Amino acid sequence: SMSVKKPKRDDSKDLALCSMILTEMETHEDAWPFLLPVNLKLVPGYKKVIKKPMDFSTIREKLSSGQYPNLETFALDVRLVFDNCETFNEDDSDIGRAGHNMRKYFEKKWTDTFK
Repeated sequence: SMSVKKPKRDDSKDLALCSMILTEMETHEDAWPFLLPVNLKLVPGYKKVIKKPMDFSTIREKLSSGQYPNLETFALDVRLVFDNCETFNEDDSDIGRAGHNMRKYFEKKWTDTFK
């Protein structure tokens, strides 16, 4: 409360460490469905169904330009990419499986880096 604060967690490396995580997601072999925004002219259904499209290139631009106020808003956009993928793709599809694999990969790196 006023003039009463929990000890200051060092967040000065969060920007760099989120960038490294995102590099590793970018270079994973199953990243290909997620590298670029879904083309909303060419994928029937996507625009109406997926209210907040997100992809790795868009996270990368947001990160590089100071649009994440903290490391949690960054994790929310990463998770959004996989939530969207599950919303639109059958579990038993190449893209569906890719999404599950990448989410697992992300959550491990996240825990190991920050928890």
